[PDB]
Amino acid sequence: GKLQDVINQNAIALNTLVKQLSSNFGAISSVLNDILSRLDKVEAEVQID
Amino acid sequence: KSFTVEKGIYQTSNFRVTPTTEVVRFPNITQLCPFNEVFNITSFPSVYAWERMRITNCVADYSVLYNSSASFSTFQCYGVSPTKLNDLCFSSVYADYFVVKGDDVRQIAPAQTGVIADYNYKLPDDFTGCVIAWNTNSLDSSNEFFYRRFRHGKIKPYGRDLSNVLFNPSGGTCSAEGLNCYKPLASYGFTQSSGIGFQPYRVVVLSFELLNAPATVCGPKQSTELVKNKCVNFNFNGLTGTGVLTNSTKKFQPFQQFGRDVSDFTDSVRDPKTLEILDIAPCSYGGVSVITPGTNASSSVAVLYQDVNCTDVPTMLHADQISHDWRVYAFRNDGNIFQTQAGCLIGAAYDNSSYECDIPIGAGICAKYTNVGHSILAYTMSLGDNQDIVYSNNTIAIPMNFSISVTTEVLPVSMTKTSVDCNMYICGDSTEC
Amino acid sequence: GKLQDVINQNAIALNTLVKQLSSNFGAISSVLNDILSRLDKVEAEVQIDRLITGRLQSLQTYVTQQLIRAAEIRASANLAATKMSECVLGQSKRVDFCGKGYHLMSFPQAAPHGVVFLHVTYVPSQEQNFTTAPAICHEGKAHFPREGVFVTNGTHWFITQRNFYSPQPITTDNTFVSGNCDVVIGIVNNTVYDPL
Amino acid sequence: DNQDIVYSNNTIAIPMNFSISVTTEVLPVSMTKTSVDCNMYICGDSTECSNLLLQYGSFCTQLNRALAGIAVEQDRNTRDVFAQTKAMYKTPSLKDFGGFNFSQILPDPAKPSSRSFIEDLLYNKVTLADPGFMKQYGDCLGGVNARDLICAQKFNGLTVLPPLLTDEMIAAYTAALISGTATAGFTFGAGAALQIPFAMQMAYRFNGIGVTQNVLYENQKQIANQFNKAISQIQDSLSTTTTALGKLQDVINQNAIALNTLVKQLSSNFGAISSVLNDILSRLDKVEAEVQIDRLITGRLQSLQTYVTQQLIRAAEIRASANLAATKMSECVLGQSKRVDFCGKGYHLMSFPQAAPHGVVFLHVTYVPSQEQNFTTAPAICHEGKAHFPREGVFVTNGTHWFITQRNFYSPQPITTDNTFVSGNCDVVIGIVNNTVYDPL
Amino acid sequence: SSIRVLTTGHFLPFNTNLTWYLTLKSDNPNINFGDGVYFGLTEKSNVFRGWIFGSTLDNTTQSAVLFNNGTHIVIDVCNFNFCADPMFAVNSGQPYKTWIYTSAANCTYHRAHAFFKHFREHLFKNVDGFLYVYHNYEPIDLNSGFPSGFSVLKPILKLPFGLNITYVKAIMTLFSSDASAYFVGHLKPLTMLVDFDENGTIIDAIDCSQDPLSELKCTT
Ligand SMILES: *[C@@H]1O[C@H](CO)[C@@H](O[C@@H]2O[C@H](CO)[C@@H](O[C@@H]3O[C@H](CO)[C@@H](O)[C@H](O[C@H]4O[C@H](CO)[C@@H](O)[C@H](O)[C@@H]4O)[C@@H]3O)[C@H](O)[C@H]2NC(C)=O)[C@H](O)[C@H]1NC(C)=O
Ligand SMILES: *[C@@H]1O[C@H](CO)[C@@H](O[C@@H]2O[C@H](CO)[C@@H](O)[C@H](O)[C@H]2NC(C)=O)[C@H](O)[C@H]1NC(C)=O
Ligand SMILES: *[C@@H]1O[C@H](CO)[C@@H](O[C@@H]2O[C@H](CO)[C@@H](O)[C@H](O)[C@H]2NC(C)=O)[C@H](O)[C@H]1NC(C)=O
Ligand SMILES: CCCCC/C=C\C/C=C/CCCCCCCC(=O)O
Ligand SMILES: *[C@@H]1O[C@H](CO)[C@@H](O)[C@H](O)[C@H]1NC(C)=O
Ligand SMILES: *[C@@H]1O[C@H](CO)[C@@H](O)[C@H](O)[C@H]1NC(C)=O
Ligand SMILES: *[C@@H]1O[C@H](CO)[C@@H](O)[C@H](O)[C@H]1NC(C)=O
Ligand SMILES: *[C@@H]1O[C@H](CO)[C@@H](O)[C@H](O)[C@H]1NC(C)=O
Ligand SMILES: *[C@@H]1O[C@H](CO)[C@@H](O)[C@H](O)[C@H]1NC(C)=O
Ligand SMILES: *[C@@H]1O[C@H](CO)[C@@H](O)[C@H](O)[C@H]1NC(C)=O
Ligand SMILES: *[C@@H]1O[C@H](CO)[C@@H](O)[C@H](O)[C@H]1NC(C)=O
Ligand SMILES: *[C@@H]1O[C@H](CO)[C@@H](O)[C@H](O)[C@H]1NC(C)=O
Ligand SMILES: *[C@@H]1O[C@H](CO)[C@@H](O)[C@H](O)[C@H]1NC(C)=O
Ligand SMILES: *[C@@H]1O[C@H](CO)[C@@H](O)[C@H](O)[C@H]1NC(C)=O
Ligand SMILES: *[C@@H]1O[C@H](CO)[C@@H](O)[C@H](O)[C@H]1NC(C)=O
Repeated sequence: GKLQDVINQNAIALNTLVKQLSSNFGAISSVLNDILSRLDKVEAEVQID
Repeated sequence: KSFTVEKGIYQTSNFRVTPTTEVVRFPNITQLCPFNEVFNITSFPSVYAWERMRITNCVADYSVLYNSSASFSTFQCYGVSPTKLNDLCFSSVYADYFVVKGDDVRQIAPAQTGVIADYNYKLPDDFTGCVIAWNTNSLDSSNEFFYRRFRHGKIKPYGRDLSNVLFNPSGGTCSAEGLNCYKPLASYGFTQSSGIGFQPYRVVVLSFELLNAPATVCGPKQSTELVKNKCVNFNFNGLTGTGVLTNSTKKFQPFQQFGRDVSDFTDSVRDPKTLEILDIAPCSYGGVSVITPGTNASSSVAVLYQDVNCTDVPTMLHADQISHDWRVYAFRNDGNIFQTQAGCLIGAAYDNSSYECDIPIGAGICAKYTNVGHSILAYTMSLGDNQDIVYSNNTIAIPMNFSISVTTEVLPVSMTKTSVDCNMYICGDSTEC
Repeated sequence: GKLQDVINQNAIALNTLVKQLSSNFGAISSVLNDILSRLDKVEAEVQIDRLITGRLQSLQTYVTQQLIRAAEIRASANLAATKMSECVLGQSKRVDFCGKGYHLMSFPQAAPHGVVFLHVTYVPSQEQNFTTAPAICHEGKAHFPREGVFVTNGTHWFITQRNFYSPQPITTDNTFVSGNCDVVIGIVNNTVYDPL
Repeated sequence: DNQDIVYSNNTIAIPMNFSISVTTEVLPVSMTKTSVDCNMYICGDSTECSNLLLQYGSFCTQLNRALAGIAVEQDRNTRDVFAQTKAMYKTPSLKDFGGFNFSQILPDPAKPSSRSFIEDLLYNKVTLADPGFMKQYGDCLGGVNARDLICAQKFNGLTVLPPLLTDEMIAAYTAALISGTATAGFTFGAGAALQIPFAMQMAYRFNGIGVTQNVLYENQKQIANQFNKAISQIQDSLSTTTTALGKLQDVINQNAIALNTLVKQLSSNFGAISSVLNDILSRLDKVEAEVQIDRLITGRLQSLQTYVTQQLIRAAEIRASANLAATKMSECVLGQSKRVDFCGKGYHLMSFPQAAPHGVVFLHVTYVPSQEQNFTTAPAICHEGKAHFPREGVFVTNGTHWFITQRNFYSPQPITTDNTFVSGNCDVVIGIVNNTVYDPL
Repeated sequence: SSIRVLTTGHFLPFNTNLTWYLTLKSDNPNINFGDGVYFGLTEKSNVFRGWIFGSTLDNTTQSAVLFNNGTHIVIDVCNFNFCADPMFAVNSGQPYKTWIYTSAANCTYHRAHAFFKHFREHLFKNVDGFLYVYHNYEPIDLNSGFPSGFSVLKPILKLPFGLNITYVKAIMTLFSSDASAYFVGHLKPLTMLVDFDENGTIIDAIDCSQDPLSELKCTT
């Protein structure tokens, strides 16, 4: 169980890392394309930051 | 954050302050800036043929505009506050002036659309400056003013075109006025009593660069005589801060004014009112630690400073700007001030005897509260007791008795288990969050 | 002090998690109901998000410190387990592993979040000096002790253990013969009893 | 490298000689203790930043508590490792104990540096990043020390605290350990000190391996010369190699680059218009400046928290290494161990500790046999109906006679009524040979 | 001073290809203006001087000229009527007539100053309604194709006109009673890494994305 446990943990951490890209963090969207396609430079810099 | 401390040695966080004198250094400029030449020239160009002028060797004292008869309907500044225009210095200043329709005053702004913003006059998205406008219906209503109406593209954020070729809506040049061939320049209809969105307005646009180059135009601030070798709050061309100023040996090219280190802190500067390079350093330095024998036992403390030499302390421990309770700790009349390998201990007496450590100070020095009335006593740690044993090559020691001993050893095993609810901590009785 | 320390930090961190609920984190208030009582949906959804991120960071710091402390407690528990295995259910020859002297016994007692070992050990005392020899030869052959040392009475020679004093006569046993007594430094001349 | 050994099923290999080897093992013990002031890092010469950090000072108290705990543990580790003696035994005037030269691991009465020569060689091979703990304010503004790493480190509120025990105290501890080991054996590690001659002590150490007392007493000069040659050889190897002390230098380098990264991470904007607090306040009003300063405050607090977390993890690893070093010092310097490869590679006899910066160096003295030779062996020998078995060792043959000998050394002895015991009749064990047994008449 | 920073902008890529143009004693094409151009020229008799900026290079669109007269640097943005070849005529070692344009009116700018043995470098950039000019100077050998090495350019002047600049041209000189060459590059958006000495001088620079070693040094 120990070796399978560390394999499962190493898989679960990497799967959790890629699932956290869908958060907005207080911005308009989690995608950088529509933020640049809908806003000017000044506000898009704030959202991207 | 407590009213009763325990026995030990702690670290402090410099609650004192330095209310030193101020210095102000501004360039030697006395000519008043031509506010009248710009705002009272009675000849402004069309928006499509706007012109630009430079401003140098100026003093930007706009309060003289209160002495005139000019009232501005729009005065909006971008990237800077209007209340800070009297304290700053600007490096390069350009003024663009023209005449606009009156309903297109809103189009003179970053990130705008319309006829003027697309074909006549544009501004960059990251624009720093101010836009001023006012109504001139009694002056410009009997003159010809034009604007570009047709174009095959959008102009650059700072660009103009004075071409007067014939416009064909799909293709090249028609070269014959008529069907599908129009003049791109349209004329404003400026008649008396036409409305309020059709009356001419005069617009001026100023552009600044802040704190990145030597400055030629500054506000009306009176300078101060320069001092050295003391930490002061300064003002060099609009750059504030606090610290000591010293001579420096770096000479750089005359297009550079400031100097930044790795942490982007201003370390080297040039000077106005003279030409000389200077180094700025903060005047907060050194580690301060305090030693107390508890609170109910006594209220006296001993303070040691990690990085001072305890023969010339008060250069870094200037007692003039602080209370007498720190004057009694900066210098001591009797022998309660001495230098250890960890620094300079003040308020404790030294002893030549060695005991076990009670309060660790550092570098083999400890301290304790003793009866020798009561005072803080510092001493050198003792590793143990000597035994001066000798070596004999024909003699052995053998025990003749024995004893049975019981010893204790305590080890932790587990700790408390805690569950945390995500909501009811970040939120709670709030469905909006 | 270790178990009290374990209780004290676990209380202190949990109490510190409640003090950090009174921070604005760049918002106009730390109370969530005052934000929505004065602002519209926009400009309050902006200010709620910074509070949410700050409280999430405050939780994450506590979780990380709990993980590190749990690792230290796991190491201490492993040491306690191997000590219980090696010293309660047996006798140890490892020096200063259970007690101070020569290990004899150990007894465990429970404690809140801990264990307490009572180690029963043997210690020698009442020292005495004796003149010793590396070997004793009587014929040309040299004799060496199988164990112990060759100490003297002042007039006689005996053999005894190192950790206790119990003199015995030098006989054919407790002794082995190898070589001649002509190259060993410190050879003394004394007789040896022979059971006839 | 391949060896290709073979199974013989009837022959055994017994060493004819032996050699003395001295090895080296290096463990870190402690790391540097630092203290961080939130002011002069997140703020500094700025009252508004302090008034905005007054609501964040609880995190600062948390970070200071963590760093203070780390420093306390670091001061505890070296006392746990080194302070093992009950008394400070004086160094004997004679450094020779039966041909064994102890002069290269003990301080000399000429008083050059009050520490050992090998201990002196352990220093000046790794380099401290900061030569001395005293850095005055005049030294930071003399015009020559411009753009210095430690001076720019100090201006941001990051200081380094000195250890409680100086290097001379650690050297005195190690000298007391060595001088108590030689003149009193390992008996002073449990109870009072019992004096014993060094040759008899070495006979005791050889008896704990499986070799009789005599082997030293006919070969004392060879053992002493091998010990001296090994000491000179490891001195030469330590002098002419600069890659064997990598752990302590690694610790120093990691601490230095962590502090340098913390210093140089002050140039980020964190979504504000600038990274300098003075230029924002001189061109913006109060409302926008409060937000743009709070962004920088949050970013710098995060960058401090990351450093504190890394320091905690490194402190845990250093604590584990210090526990291993303390256990090894207790089990191998104040005694003789029988766990294989715990102290050295061969059979452990002695160990001597030497003080190193932020660590300790052990010189393990081991026993290794050599000069192998094949011998035909038998499980048992019977002459009457009864069958005899060896009490210890094995049975080997000259080719004409049969003897009994130890496994670790070739010492042939006649098969008498002693050193053997009888159980059963010789009709069940495979390989029983017939040979006479000497009987004392 | 004494720091290693990296910046992103429009730079000439390392080990890139220039274009060889020669003045024949027996050319001035309309070179495109992209994100910026680099001009490097080798001369001995001060033959090459001057540039022409614009989009159509006719009298329907404004154009900019910046040249040397042998005693003055005349720069003025006017509506020019450029003929087939902008030229410069010198008789017996002294100037006597300049042939660079025919007519010019509606003109909104004017400025003037008082002024293979050598190598001259000039870099032009046009952002935000400005024209940036950078200059460097070093003497080179008697005969070489392109002087290899490393040099850092310094700004001289910053010209405030808002013009549609898409083409550049060159002004030559012929003797009316020798040969030279100039090389033209093209700026590209790249990432560079630089280091400074204890003084304020740039000593070395690495162009990332050129080869794997410089990419490794960019990462490290
Ligand atoms: C600076 O000056 C340059 C040089 O004159 C100029 O570039 C020119 O831009 C125009 C306008 O985009 C280009 O003309 C185009 O050419 C082809 C046909 O030859 C077509 O793609 C275009 O036809 C369009 O016409 C209408 C435009 O709205 C549409 O209704 C129609 O459907 C077509 O899309 C167009 O005529 C010309 O080719 C370039 N010239 C060069 C040499 O590149 C540039 O625009 C000027 N810069 C600024 C900022 O004004
Ligand atoms: C404000 O404007 C008035 C005029 O409106 C200025 O008064 C003139 O000052 C000049 C210079 O000294 C005198 O020669 C004139 O006689 C004044 N009067 C007029 C009607 O021109 C005045 O100086 C301005 N400034 C201030 C600070 O009041
Ligand atoms: C122990 O070893 C040393 C080193 O090989 C021997 O040599 C001495 O080295 C020290 C170094 O400081 C000198 O001061 C001595 O003068 C050297 N002695 C001789 C005789 O050359 C040293 O002799 C050895 N000690 C013994 C007791 O044999
Ligand atoms: C009838 C609307 C059909 C849908 C149109 C929707 C989106 C496309 C653009 C909309 C903006 C409205 C026109 C703005 C014109 C600005 C003119 C000026 O500033 O003077
Ligand atoms: C311009 O100057 C004239 C002459 O002094 C004055 O009458 C007029 O009011 C001025 N105009 C403004 C807008 O100040
Ligand atoms: C302590 O010893 C030092 C060194 O000899 C001496 O100067 C000092 O006077 C001593 N102090 C006392 C109180 O005896
Ligand atoms: C050993 O110590 C015990 C306890 O004090 C004492 O009664 C006894 O007499 C001692 N024995 C000898 C032999 O000295
Ligand atoms: C030791 O010597 C003394 C003095 O001669 C003698 O009386 C005694 O019997 C001897 N033996 C023992 C065991 O004490
Ligand atoms: C016994 O040994 C001593 C000491 O070496 C020696 O003087 C003496 O002659 C020896 N006795 C005999 C009988 O060999
Ligand atoms: C053991 O090795 C030593 C050192 O080389 C040598 O002098 C000695 O003769 C060897 N002994 C035997 C028995 O081979
Ligand atoms: C052992 O074998 C050798 C020959 O290798 C022989 O000379 C000798 O007598 C045998 N016996 C003994 C007891 O050494
Ligand atoms: C002992 O065994 C050997 C080997 O087989 C054999 O030669 C011999 O005869 C045996 N002796 C007796 C008495 O059986
Ligand atoms: C503009 O250039 C054209 C083409 O050469 C020419 O016919 C025309 O006269 C010029 N116009 C002016 C005003 O110079
Ligand atoms: C342009 O030049 C022409 C010819 O000299 C002149 O008639 C006209 O007024 C000028 N236009 C402008 C806007 O300067
Ligand atoms: C830096 O400037 C100094 C002072 O002008 C000069 O001597 C030196 O050559 C320059 N370069 C270096 C590398 O020090």
